Amino acid sequence: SMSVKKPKRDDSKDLALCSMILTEMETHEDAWPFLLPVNLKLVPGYKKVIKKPMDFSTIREKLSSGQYPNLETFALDVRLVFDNCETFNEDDSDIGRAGHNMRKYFEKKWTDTFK
Repeated sequence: SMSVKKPKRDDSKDLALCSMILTEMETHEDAWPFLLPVNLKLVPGYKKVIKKPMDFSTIREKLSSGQYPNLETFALDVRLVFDNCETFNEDDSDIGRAGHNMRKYFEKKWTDTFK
């Protein structure tokens, strides 16, 4: 509360560390469904169904331009990519499997880096 704070965590490396996680996600062999925004002109249903599209290139641009105020907002966008994937793609499909794989990959890096 006012004048009552937990000891100050060092957040000075967070930006660099999120960048490194994102590079690792970008270079994973199963990243291909997520590298670029879904083409809303060429994929029927996507625009109407997926209310907040997100992809790795969009996260990179937001990260590089100071649009994440803290590491929780960064994690929310990464998770959005995989939540969108699950909404639109059957679990038993190459893309559906890719999204589960990538979500696991991310969550381990996230825990190991920050928990």
